[PDB]
Amino acid sequence: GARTWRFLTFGLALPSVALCTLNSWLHSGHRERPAFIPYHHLRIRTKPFSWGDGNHTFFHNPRVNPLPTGYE
Amino acid sequence: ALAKPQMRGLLARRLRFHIVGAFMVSLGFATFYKFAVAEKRKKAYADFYRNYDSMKDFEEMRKAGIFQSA
Amino acid sequence: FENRVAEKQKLFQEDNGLPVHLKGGATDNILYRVTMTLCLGGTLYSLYCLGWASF
Amino acid sequence: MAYPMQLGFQDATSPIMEELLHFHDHTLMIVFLISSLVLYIISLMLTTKLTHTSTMDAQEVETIWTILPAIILILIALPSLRILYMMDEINNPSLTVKTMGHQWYWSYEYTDYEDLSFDSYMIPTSELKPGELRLLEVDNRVVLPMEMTIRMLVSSEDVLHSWAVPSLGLKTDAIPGRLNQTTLMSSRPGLYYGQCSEICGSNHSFMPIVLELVPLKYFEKWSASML
Amino acid sequence: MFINRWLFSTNHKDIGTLYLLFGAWAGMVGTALSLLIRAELGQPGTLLGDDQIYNVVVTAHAFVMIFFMVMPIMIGGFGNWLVPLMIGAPDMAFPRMNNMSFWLLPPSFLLLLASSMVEAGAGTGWTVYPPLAGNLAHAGASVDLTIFSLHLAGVSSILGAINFITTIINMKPPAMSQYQTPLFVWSVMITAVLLLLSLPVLAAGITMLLTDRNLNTTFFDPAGGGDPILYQHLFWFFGHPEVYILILPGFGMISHIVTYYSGKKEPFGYMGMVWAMMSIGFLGFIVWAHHMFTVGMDVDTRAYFTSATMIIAIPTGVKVFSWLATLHGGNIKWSPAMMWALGFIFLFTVGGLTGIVLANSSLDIVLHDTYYVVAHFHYVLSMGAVFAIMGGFVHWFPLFSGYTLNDTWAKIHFAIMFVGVNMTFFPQHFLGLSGMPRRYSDYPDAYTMWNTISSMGSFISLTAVMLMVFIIWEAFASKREVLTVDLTTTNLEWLNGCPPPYHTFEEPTYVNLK
Amino acid sequence: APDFHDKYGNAVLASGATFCVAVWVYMATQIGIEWNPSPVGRVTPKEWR
Amino acid sequence: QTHAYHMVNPSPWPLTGALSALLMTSGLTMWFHFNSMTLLMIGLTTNMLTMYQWWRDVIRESTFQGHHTPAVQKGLRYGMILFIISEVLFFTGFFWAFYHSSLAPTPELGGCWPPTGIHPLNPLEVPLLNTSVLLASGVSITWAHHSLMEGDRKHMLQALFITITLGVYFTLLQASEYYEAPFTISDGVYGSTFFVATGFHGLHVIIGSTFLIVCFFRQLKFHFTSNHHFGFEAAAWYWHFVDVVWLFLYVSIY
Amino acid sequence: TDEEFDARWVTYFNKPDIDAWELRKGMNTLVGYDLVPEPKIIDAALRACRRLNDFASAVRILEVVKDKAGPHKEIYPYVIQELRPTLNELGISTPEELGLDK
Amino acid sequence: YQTAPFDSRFPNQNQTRNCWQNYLDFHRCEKAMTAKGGDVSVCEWYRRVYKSLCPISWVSTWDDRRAEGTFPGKI
Amino acid sequence: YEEGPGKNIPFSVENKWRLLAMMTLFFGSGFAAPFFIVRHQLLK
Amino acid sequence: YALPSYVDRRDYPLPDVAHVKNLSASQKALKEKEKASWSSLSIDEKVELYRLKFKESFAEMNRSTNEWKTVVGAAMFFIGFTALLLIWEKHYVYGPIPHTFEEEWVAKQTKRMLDMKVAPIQGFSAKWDYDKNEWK
Amino acid sequence: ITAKPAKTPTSPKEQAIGLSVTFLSFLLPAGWVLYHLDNY
Amino acid sequence: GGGVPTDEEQATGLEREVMLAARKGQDPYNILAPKATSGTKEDPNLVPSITNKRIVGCICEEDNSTVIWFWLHKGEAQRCPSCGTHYKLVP
Ligand code: HEA
Ligand code: HEA
Ligand SMILES: CCCCCCCCCCOCCO[C@H]1O[C@H](CO)[C@@H](O)[C@H](O)[C@@H]1O
Ligand SMILES: CCCCCCCCCCOCCO[C@H]1O[C@H](CO)[C@@H](O)[C@H](O)[C@@H]1O
Ligand SMILES: CCCCCCCCCCOCCO[C@H]1O[C@H](CO)[C@@H](O)[C@H](O)[C@@H]1O
Ligand code: CUA
Ligand SMILES: [O-][O-]
Ligand SMILES: [Cu+2]
Ligand SMILES: [Mg+2]
Ligand code: NA
Ligand code: NA
Ligand SMILES: [Zn+2]
Repeated sequence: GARTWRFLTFGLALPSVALCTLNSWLHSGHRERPAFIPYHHLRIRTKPFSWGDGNHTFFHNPRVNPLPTGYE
Repeated sequence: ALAKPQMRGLLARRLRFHIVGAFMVSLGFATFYKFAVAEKRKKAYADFYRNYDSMKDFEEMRKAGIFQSA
Repeated sequence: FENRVAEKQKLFQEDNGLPVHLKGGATDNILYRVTMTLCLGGTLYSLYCLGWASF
Repeated sequence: MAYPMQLGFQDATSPIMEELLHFHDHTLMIVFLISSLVLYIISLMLTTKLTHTSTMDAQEVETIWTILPAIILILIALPSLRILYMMDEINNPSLTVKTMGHQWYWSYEYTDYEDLSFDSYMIPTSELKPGELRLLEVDNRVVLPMEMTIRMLVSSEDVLHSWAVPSLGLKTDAIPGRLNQTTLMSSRPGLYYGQCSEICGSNHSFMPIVLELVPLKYFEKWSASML
Repeated sequence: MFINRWLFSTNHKDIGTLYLLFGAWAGMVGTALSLLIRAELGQPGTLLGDDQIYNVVVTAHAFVMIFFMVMPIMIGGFGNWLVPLMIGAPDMAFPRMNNMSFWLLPPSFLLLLASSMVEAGAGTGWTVYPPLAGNLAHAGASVDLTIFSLHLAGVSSILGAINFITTIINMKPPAMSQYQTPLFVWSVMITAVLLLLSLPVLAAGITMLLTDRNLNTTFFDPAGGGDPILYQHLFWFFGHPEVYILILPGFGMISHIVTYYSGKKEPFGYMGMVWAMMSIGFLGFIVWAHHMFTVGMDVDTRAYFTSATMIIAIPTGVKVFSWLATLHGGNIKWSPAMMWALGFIFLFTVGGLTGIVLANSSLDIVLHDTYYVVAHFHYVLSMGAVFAIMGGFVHWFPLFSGYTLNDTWAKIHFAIMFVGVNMTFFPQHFLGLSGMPRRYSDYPDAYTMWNTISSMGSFISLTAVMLMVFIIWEAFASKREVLTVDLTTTNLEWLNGCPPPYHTFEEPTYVNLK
Repeated sequence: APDFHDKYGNAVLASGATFCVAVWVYMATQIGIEWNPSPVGRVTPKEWR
Repeated sequence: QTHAYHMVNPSPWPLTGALSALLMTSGLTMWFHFNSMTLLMIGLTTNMLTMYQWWRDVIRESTFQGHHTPAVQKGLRYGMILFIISEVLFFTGFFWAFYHSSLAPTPELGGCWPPTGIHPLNPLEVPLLNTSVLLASGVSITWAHHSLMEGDRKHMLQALFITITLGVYFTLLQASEYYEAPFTISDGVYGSTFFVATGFHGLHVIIGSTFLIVCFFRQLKFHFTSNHHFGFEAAAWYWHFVDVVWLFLYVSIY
Repeated sequence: TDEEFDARWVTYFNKPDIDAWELRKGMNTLVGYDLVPEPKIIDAALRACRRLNDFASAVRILEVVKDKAGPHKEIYPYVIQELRPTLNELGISTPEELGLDK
Repeated sequence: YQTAPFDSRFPNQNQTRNCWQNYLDFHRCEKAMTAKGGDVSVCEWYRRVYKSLCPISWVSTWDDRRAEGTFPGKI
Repeated sequence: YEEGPGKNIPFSVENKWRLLAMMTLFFGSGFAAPFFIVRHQLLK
Repeated sequence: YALPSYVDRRDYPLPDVAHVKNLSASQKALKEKEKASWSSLSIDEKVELYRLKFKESFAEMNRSTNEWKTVVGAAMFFIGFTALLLIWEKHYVYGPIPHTFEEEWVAKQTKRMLDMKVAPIQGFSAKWDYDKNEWK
Repeated sequence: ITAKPAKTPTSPKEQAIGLSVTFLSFLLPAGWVLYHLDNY
Repeated sequence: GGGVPTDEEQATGLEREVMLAARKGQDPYNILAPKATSGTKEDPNLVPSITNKRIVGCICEEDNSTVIWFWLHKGEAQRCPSCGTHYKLVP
């Protein structure tokens, strides 16, 4: 019944989400900017993107995403 | 007085005989291909190579001017 | 909130010969017109872009 | 090469293509067996005033209509798979040659010892010497030793191509980033022609392959002279 | 009333009629393209220009004939018209969604036309393989427009597949089991299952191609660790089932036509015909890599695909033998539709058998990417799918229109087409065996005689197509209204007259369970 | 009561056949189509080098 | 009529939907090649309008007009199942792409997986939270379904609200994960397979959350009965599909 | 067996109050089989026609006997010979005698 | 040395990995030998095999990348 | 809606010559389209 | 369209309705007479009874036709017409073929093909006699 | 199938016109373009 | 808590007609297959209709795949043209 699934929702499901939330917020912060190496299989540009200046990914994050020529 | 002929199963009887014939004709036709074409081809390759001299074949080609390398 | 389904059943079952997409009333006709006008006008614009792009 | 009004395969130049000619004859005989059976039976069904239109019992034929075709498929698959596996058996070649596909020409590399390579373009029709073959001749042929097992490795530097030589039973796709192998063995000297066999753009029709098969001595001589 | 009727339809018959008109218009475009191919090849040399314009034409030919002529006519046209009638249903399950499956096709066709009008067109082959179809070797909009064309046609067919499967499973009379539905209904259901499973995989693959072209993905690009061969697997995972989708409804119509013109109440071996179509549908998903025997796959893989592909001959043979056994003992009526069906049985067999030749990977080395493949597939398409279309169209035109055709004209049409298609394609076997590659705008001089003859056959086929237009006009011009149709007791689609009223089976059939 | 085919059949058949043959032979032989037939038994080889 | 099926009123929505498809696709083409988004925006707008009116009409036909007899309902069940099956096979293609690349890494990658230079997300960090979030939403929607069947308005609404909140949470978490990731869609086939597969899945989360929201508003307006609520069942089946796809992604692609 | 099949069909046509629907159903069923019906079946069918006052159907029944024989030209003359007493007694003319074979 | 022998690790039509592995082994072998004052000329077997098998442009591109610090193979 | 022969179609068959004109525009436009695109392209 | 109807079909010899539904004066009289001995009916009366029930006889419904002549002849006309299109194409669409089709080029090319022994086992050079320097 | 006589019989002349117009609708536009290829 | 309407309370139009007729063991919208009688002339299958004719399909023998279809008219009972079972229209 509904009572069982409500029990599961408040006893198992939401507490699990709460613990994972707590653990992600605590252990978030900001870690290492990876050192840049201009590997030819990464930062692929075969055609400019259709937004921005053509060279920035859609969720480009200046802190951790280098351009083909390196970090900004 | 006319004698009683067979009146039942005439289509089935025609098929029983003609199916055997279909198989014979179709096997004959396929086997004729095998004979006229495949057996002829086996013999033509075995005969061509039986005493084939690759170097003589080469020299003749060379002499006629066909090669870049010789 | 209150259950007003009975009112909506009476409205949508009114014997006025309207097809279902217009049976809500005047607001339906407006939303229909806007929809069809954007579709047809946009289709015209798309043929325009093709003409331009073809050369 | 092909000749006018030709009906079947180009004559075999390699043992493997000989096998394929026989296997094709064997399979085409079966094609003729079945297609003649069907036309004969069609014709039989359509040539009688006798009738039987009530329901017919279908279970009587269940067996022969599936078992005899199964047996015929076996008769095809057995030699088919024998040839498949024979062709795959361990190759010990004496020579490795690479070819790279390009828009629209082939390059060849013979790098077992020396770094020999060159490009091979189609001879334009306006530049053919008397008696030379329209769309087939190249400037620099692929010179190879006859009567030797040769490993040909095939790739591309741009789009797909496919490296084919019908008379030797060869067709290997030229895929950028991949190195595909085939083996080649000619029973005879001569000139053996193929054509690009994957759609590759403007001049797909116009980037042929010419193998020139000669005794080892002349291959070595040519090798050294093309360095 | 015209806009309401023909643009806002929720009626299975009118939607069927729209599909038949669309498909007949597409067939003219595809015939023009076929003539352009054969005009280029009809004498040695260059007629139109280089391989780019030529393969734009070849690629468009294929897309038009497959996605805009065959599929809309068989599934949209005959499926919509006949399926509801054959199970006594009042319409399709989703009669409004059905109209969108129709209306997606003119825009899909407009996209393809746009692809050929911009830049230098999409000269890729209907397979659209990268890297030729990528953004460096086909820079610009053409390939993208082609992809979008396929997405729309894909959505149209997916939605249509959901509609047909739901209709066929849910809307029969309550006493009727699935094994008391006619064979065309089965063929449509099975085709719909194949579409439902296969088109989403195509959609994924062409979406990857779109992202490689525009979002800097590298699914198919070695530089990023991608692989052009991946695209081939995804394409042919769809593409093999696609050819079964093209032929299955034609199998269904052939069973009906053969039965009817043999004077029979039922096809021979109904259960075997159902089993055979289900077997073919299943086997059609486990054979795709016979399109890839020269790409460099492992030997055991090549053995498996050779073997599995040949197995398809067994259930297919059951259907051929069952059609012959339907003829057996018939009161044979040599109608034009009967002629199409007999030509189908024989010529489809020939095409099937050259497919069995090609199933052999070792031999396929030498046949792959030659005209032998082109000969195989045109026997099963131009002399198979198309013969079933023509048969069905002549047979059911009186049901759909209420008018009869001139049977003598229809027989003349058949005879000319028969000569034309055989003259076009039979010599292509020789061109293939002797080494003529696919997708070539010109050929070495040796290949001239067979190319010449082949082109001459294409012109005869043109004459047949032109004549068919005239024959349809003459029927509508003369207005011979149908009077009696025989064998209605086992052909339910006819029982509401010619044409049937807009609404049929408002009162459903009475069938008891006993 | 004789039908279309009783009246016009033999005429359509004879004329059609005659027209078809005449026009195809003319097309094949009189307008410069190069069929490129086999050289075998037809062409005399000539020096090329 | 003396059958139980639904003869639908003639409708413009099929045509507007088909034209919306034309405008979205020609609009993407104009965006990718001619640097303009106008056509695309008009297509998205007409697509949204068509979806709104078409599904509005299905509610009119069912809740308000009574056309969903058991036989019509049974057909909608089949149609939703079949639609889901087609979506599963769409995703299968991306799984195939992922395995093709990852099980045979090419020399350009360093001949290894993950590729040289790629730092994968740790699946025991935000992706585990994502997993808990969608699993919990599968539990809540099940509570919502049982509450509906038992006739319990308040608990249905509460359960359904929780389910939607969780889908929105997933979407926000995934947007953040996308922003924080040190690799991009342009980081070769690693980036391609990861973002396109998870991206289509995120699209489906959005779609399913939207469908649940429609259900929420319909439940607020008393449309559903304790025995007749197929829009809700269809949204729950779609949501379970969204959950199962995530679980495969989690296990496979991370 | 053949004899049991024959006797059922004779019995069918012999039903004194056989109606017109039943006579037609009988004959139309029978001609679907791979056989020319035995004289005693046709005899019984002809006499049903007489009880049903249907001369035309009697003629038609003789035509369908000839038709079912196909290229086996000895079967019709034979059945006619065997039927002559019934033909004479009921005044049933053959299709040939009526010119209906031209 | 005439050409690269059959290698049972690479028995298939796709020879990509055979070229790759031998290019890697040449450089791995040189590093390990030179580190232990060992005989570096032993590694010549690998150089001969990769030179036979690998396209010139692949060897050239990988060489360039090693010089650049962007070669993705582990050596 | 109109029912019966000539009435269940989106085109009129009232007059056979107007029908001929409509059928000819219909089919002839589809046949002609590829030729006109070839023209279009060669003129670039 | 929903009513039982008439057909002439040799496997349905007794159709669902008579050929003539509505009978004149004398036709009803003839039907009444059919109730008495049939020996008392004339040949004409018997034929008339037959033609009230049935439309065509077996012989008539099974007749041969000359349609095959019209079909074959007309097909051949249309096939002939096609050759006119080909002639038109040859004159107005096609330009010159390549120079490699000139007779001298072919003579040269043929010699070179024999010198390289093109298809020497069966297909081409096999048909040339190298000893006698002629075609076999 | 059986049918009523033609409501609006199409005489041989009328068929010759219909056939000619049909064939010309295909042949003239294509022929025009094919003739003029060189000019393009 | 309650608050969710029932079908009894809120079902409408044809859904409601079907539900109400089912409670009374009636099938005006043909959801169920009609049970056969012995099908003799004395005991024909009674075929309801809202007009003066309805199509019958007769599955003559169970697991026949072929169904025999015909128009049943108002008036004298008619017979399946394959098995002869009797049907009578009740308009
Ligand atoms: C259904 C599919 C189909 C059909 C019918 C055809 C029909 C024809 N095709 Fe084919 N063709 C393909 C699909 C088809 N083709 C595909 C898939 C390819 C490969 C593409 C690639 O390589 O990428 C191809 C490639 C191809 C080539 C090879 C190009 C190359 O490799 O360079 C050639 C060459 O002659 C050719 C010619 C023709 C000709 C002369 C016809 C003629 O037989 C056409 C004649 C006309 C008809 C058969 C009737 C048309 C139908 C109607 C008018 C509808 C009528 C409507 C109603 C009754 C409702 N086609
Ligand atoms: C309607 C379309 C259709 C159909 C139904 C088929 C059916 C079959 N096809 Fe074909 N095919 C195509 C259309 C179709 N094909 C196209 C379009 C391509 C090219 C794609 C491209 O590259 O563009 C192609 C390519 C193609 C290839 C790839 C070749 C290459 O590219 O190198 C192969 C290889 O196995 C193949 C095989 C078969 C087989 C075995 C069948 C079987 O289903 C045939 C089974 C039928 C029979 C065998 C006949 C009936 C049987 C009997 C009478 C019983 C007895 C028979 C035996 C015992 C043998 N087809
Ligand atoms: C079939 C229909 C598919 C619909 C596709 C919709 C895609 C809409 C994308 C809109 O993207 C706009 C560009 O946004 C990108 O570039 C902008 C700078 O130019 C940034 O401000 C944004 O943050 C983002 O990185
Ligand atoms: C719906 C399908 C419609 C199909 C229409 C097909 C007609 C296609 C004509 C395609 O034109 C391609 C462009 O070709 C021209 O430009 C190319 C590139 O510069 C050249 O390589 C060619 O020789 C050609 O001159
Ligand atoms: C479930 C899958 C996730 C999909 C979530 C999509 C909804 C989130 C949309 C947010 O889009 C914006 C990305 O924007 C960020 O980076 C962009 C580029 O540097 C910037 O222009 C923006 O200002 C922003 O900083
Ligand atoms: Cu290179 Cu085709
Ligand atoms: O695909 O055959
Ligand atoms: Cu296939
Ligand atoms: Mg290929
Ligand atoms: Na050409
Ligand atoms: Na429920
Ligand atoms: Zn019955």
